Amino acid sequence: DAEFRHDSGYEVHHQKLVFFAEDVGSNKGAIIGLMVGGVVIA
Amino acid sequence: DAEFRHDSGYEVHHQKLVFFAEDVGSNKGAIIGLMVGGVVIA
Amino acid sequence: DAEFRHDSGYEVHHQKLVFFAEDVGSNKGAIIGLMVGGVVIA
Amino acid sequence: DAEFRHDSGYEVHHQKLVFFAEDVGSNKGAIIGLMVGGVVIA
Amino acid sequence: DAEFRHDSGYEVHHQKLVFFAEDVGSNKGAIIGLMVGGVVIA
Amino acid sequence: DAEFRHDSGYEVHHQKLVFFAEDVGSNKGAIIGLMVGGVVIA
Amino acid sequence: DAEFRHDSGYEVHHQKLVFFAEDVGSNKGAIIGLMVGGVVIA
Amino acid sequence: DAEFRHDSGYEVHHQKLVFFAEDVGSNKGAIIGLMVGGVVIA
Repeated sequence: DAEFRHDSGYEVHHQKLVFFAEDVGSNKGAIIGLMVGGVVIA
Repeated sequence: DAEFRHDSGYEVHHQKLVFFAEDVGSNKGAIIGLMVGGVVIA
Repeated sequence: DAEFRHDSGYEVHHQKLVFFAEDVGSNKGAIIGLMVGGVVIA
Repeated sequence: DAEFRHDSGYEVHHQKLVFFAEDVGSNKGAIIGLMVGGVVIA
Repeated sequence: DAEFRHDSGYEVHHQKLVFFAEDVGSNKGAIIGLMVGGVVIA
Repeated sequence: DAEFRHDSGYEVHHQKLVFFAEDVGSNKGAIIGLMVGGVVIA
Repeated sequence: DAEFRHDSGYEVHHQKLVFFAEDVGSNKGAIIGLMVGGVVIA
Repeated sequence: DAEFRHDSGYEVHHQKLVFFAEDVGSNKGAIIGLMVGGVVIA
């Protein structure tokens, strides 16, 4: 099972132009909690 | 199982232009908590 | 299992132009807590 | 298991131009706590 | 706006018994990628 | 805005018993990537 | 804005018993990459 | 803004018993990379 296989990159030609404004994806006054695995117990 | 295999990089030609503004992805007044594995117990 | 294999870097030609503004990804007045493994216990 | 193998660096030709502004990724008035392994216990 | 306020801790009496087996929340052969904020650009 | 305020710790009485087995939250053969803020650019 | 204020520690009485086994949160054969802020650029 | 204020330590009475096994949070055969701020550039 390939399980998510792109297998697509032959003869690739492209170009991109990107202009971003202030605070595009910034975080202010934000609280982020992230936990993976482990044991908290209280 | 390849498990997420790109396998796509033959004859690749491209160019990019990127312009960023202030605070694109910066963090101010933000609290971030991150824990992976381990034991906290109180 | 390759487990996340890029395997894509043949005949690669590219160029990039990057312009960054102030505070692109900087942190001010921010509190970051990070812990991996270990035991805290109170 | 390769476990995160790039295996992609044949015939590589590229060039980059980077311009950075003040405080691109600097930290001011920021408190960072980092601990890996070990035992804190109070 | 309280925004997620517990406000509930008056006259609290309780006790807990916890028994854990091996590999309760451990990670083996696992790849974890985590990124908050910032700019990757390729 | 309190923004996540516990405000609950009056007359608190409790006790806990915790028994842990091997590899409760340990990591073996694991690759963890973590980045907060900053600029990678290739 | 209190921004994560516990404000709960009046008349606190408690006791804990903790028993840990081998490799509770230890790391073997593990690769951990951690970067906060700064500029890598290749 | 208090920004993470405990403000909870009045009339505190407690006791703890901790027993640890071998390799509780030790690291063997592990590679840890940590960088905060600064400029790497290649």
